[PDB]
Amino acid sequence: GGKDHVSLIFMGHVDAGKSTMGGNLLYLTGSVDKRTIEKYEREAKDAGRQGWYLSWVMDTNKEERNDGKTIEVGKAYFETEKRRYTILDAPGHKMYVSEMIGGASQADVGVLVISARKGEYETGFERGGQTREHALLAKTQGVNKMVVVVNKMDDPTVNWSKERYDQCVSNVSNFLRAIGYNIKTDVVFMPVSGYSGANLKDHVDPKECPWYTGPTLLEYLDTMNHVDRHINAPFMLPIAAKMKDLGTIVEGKIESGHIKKGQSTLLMPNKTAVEIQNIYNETENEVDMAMCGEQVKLRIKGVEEEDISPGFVLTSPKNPIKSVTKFVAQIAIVELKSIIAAGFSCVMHVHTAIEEVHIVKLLHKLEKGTNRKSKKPPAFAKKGMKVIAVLETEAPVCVETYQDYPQLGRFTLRDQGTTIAIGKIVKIAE
Amino acid sequence: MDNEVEKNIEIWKVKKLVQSLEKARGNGTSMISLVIPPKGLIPLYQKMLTDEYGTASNIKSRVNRLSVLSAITSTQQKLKLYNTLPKNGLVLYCGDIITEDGKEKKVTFDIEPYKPINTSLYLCDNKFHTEVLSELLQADDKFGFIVMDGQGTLFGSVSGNTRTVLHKFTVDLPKKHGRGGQSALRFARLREEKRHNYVRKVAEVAVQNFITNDKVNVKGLILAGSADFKTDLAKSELFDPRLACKVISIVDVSYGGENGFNQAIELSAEALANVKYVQEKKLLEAYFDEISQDTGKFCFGIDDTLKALDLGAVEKLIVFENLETIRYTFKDAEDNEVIKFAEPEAKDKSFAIDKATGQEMDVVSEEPLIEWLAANYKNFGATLEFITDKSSEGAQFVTGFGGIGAMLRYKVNFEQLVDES
Ligand SMILES: Nc1nc2c(ncn2[C@@H]2O[C@H](COP(=O)(O)OP(=O)(O)NP(=O)(O)O)[C@@H](O)[C@H]2O)c(=O)[nH]1
Repeated sequence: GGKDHVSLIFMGHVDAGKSTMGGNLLYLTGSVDKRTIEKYEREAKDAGRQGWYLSWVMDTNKEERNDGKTIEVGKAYFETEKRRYTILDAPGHKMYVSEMIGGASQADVGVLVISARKGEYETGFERGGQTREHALLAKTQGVNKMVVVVNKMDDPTVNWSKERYDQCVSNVSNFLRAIGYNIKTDVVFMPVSGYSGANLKDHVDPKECPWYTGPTLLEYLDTMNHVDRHINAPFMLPIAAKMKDLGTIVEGKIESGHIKKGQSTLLMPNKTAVEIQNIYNETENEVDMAMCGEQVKLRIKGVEEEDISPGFVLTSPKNPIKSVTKFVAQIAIVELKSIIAAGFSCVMHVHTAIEEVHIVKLLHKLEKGTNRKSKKPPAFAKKGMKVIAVLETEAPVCVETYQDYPQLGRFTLRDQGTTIAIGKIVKIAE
Repeated sequence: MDNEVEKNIEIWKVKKLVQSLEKARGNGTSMISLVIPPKGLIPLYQKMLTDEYGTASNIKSRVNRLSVLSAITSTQQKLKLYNTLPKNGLVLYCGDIITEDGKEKKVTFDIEPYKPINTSLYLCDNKFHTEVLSELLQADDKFGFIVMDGQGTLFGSVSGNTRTVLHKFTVDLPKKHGRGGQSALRFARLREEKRHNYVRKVAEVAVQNFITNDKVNVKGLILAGSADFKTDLAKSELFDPRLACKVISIVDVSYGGENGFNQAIELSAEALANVKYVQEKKLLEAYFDEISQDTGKFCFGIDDTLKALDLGAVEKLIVFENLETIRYTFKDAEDNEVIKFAEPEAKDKSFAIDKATGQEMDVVSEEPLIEWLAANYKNFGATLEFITDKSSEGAQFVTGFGGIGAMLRYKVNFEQLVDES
């Protein structure tokens, strides 16, 4: 709405019931207060599809979505007894993970969600969830800690026991230190079930409360801070979607700073501007102003449909940026079994954009022309020439140098699905 | 085994001949294609060529009459060398072109191929319609790409080493239940009507594309998307006829964005595309995969080739139809020196010229190395195949090298080199 109202993106494996859980957080904030959705929750709950553990009113909503991809229509949120929360809910094998990173807000805190159990630990120790690439995109700028919720802590055979939770905390906490991040002041955990609740209030008698003394999830988020009176830092707005009516409609979060009705907004990628005809907040709407951390549905007066696409960011003329086509980069490859040959197709992961990329040629290695061996990458000698490459993609993608800012300028590469490399764009070319 | 890719110099070769025949560019209206089917008789054609000569003789307009008599008299002159139509038929190409090297010599091709039946062509127009042997060894359109999504659809085609996308639209189906009152349920009904309108509009534009004139242009047709937006496409009333019948694969993709989409076509092949020329899968990929294994299993273009080919040690050879490498002969004495399609130094390797000795190092000529690899590979116990740069990997070959790469049988080591330490 105005400011202090989070940036949160769920991440987790697709199986993790993360959409059920993110729906239960959206599900009428004020707590219960719901003369229509109490009637919907009266059983409705599912066919075999998302399947059923109580958390639902939302699992049968995947059913009809047609489905297998996505349950929380790249959409939720709520408020608590502190602040408002956006939500944005990673993949059920969707793209809502793209939707965060370069899209809707740089989380002050993400969230990781994991589902400890027999057939879930197996697919959770593969570990290749909508955590993985899906926190790296997520980290081309910022998004971290995330807490971690340990879902599925009632169905399996746990029957409200007091075990497995710590065993998962150890394995998950070596999995967050990987790559090289920060400490553990920012890596608490919360047991949940999606099945029921727990994380918003401790007013359950669950069977965790006989042993668990600590704050709830929201209290371990609320250890950050607030602000006040909107209009604080620079204005930014990522597009989740576009369609048109009288004027174009766009949907998306606001990243920082302010939108009122009847301001100009600039879209740099296109090179156009518009007046916003209206703003919808995110909660109970009555014609009021918004804040980084709610969305806005907006109406757009005097621009075309084509002029904006999802994953772009709007700002004021004041604190803006720029971007171009193919490019040169200094990429650092890890240990992988495969070598990148000159031209090879990887998937890039800048931002919202995951796209196929040809690494056409190899211009220099440590200092030589050769295939991209460099398993542990730079010239070990003076200036770290990991490799210098040229990357080419299907359509011109909005990217800048890392030197102006490290966001748009960093990206990961992965061949199949093992992350071969990371780098920075050095220079722009047509 | 299938020789796939081995086939691809040969396919290519035909193709000049199809363009040069059809084109005959040379101006003048004196080009005769005569194809005579197996078991037809040769003088029924000789007598038609003589009845046309006698008519051609009435034109009496010196240039035009001389073209058509020169054209008929050339095909007639060749037809005499053949006794009968042989088994498999006769093809004959005759006509006066803008020949080069002021050496003249109208085109004269006369041969027996393998099996063009009942085609029986005699035309002297701009084009000979040689067809149905050309239909028979079809090569058409290939694989059909139809992409659902919740945001919008896509139609395209991957055809050999031709991928084409260029025909799409989008939808906002109604996903916004609306807010402000009303109801609950109402949206879900509005949702199922507007999704039915996409099941009509995607399937109809797919009928308006892929099934061209009274038959599907494409051999095969893949439905790709997510979350049963395609299963309600495939088992439907609106889609069916003759297209439901063709569907090879139903591929599940992620965020559906182009990578997912490609991986889609990819997994696909294997038993579909068919022929044995264009598609490769299982074979192409093996070539690339097997080199990956730091099993130095590559020849790829620019350093090791002829030598290894002379010395057994190659499973499958990967060459391109557009190769800018050849063989040259003439240099050094008491023996022979061989030149490869001369690069920045090969073209002017005149340096090898021992002026203070005589060693004449004059950059040979020009021979074609493409055709030789398609006529030898059994003696070496190896193989040979061909491809194109029509793609990411393709463009690597040109920049990294020229157009010739090999696939050592089993794990051999990257050929040592000075640069290597
Ligand atoms: N026992 C148990 N099962 C759960 C829980 N949450 C989800 N599941 C199961 O896991 C399946 C997948 O959950 P889901 O949240 O849709 O995964 P997702 O892929 O992250 N969702 P999305 O891709 O839409 O974000 C569901 O069909 C459900 O049966 C939970 O807390 N406990």
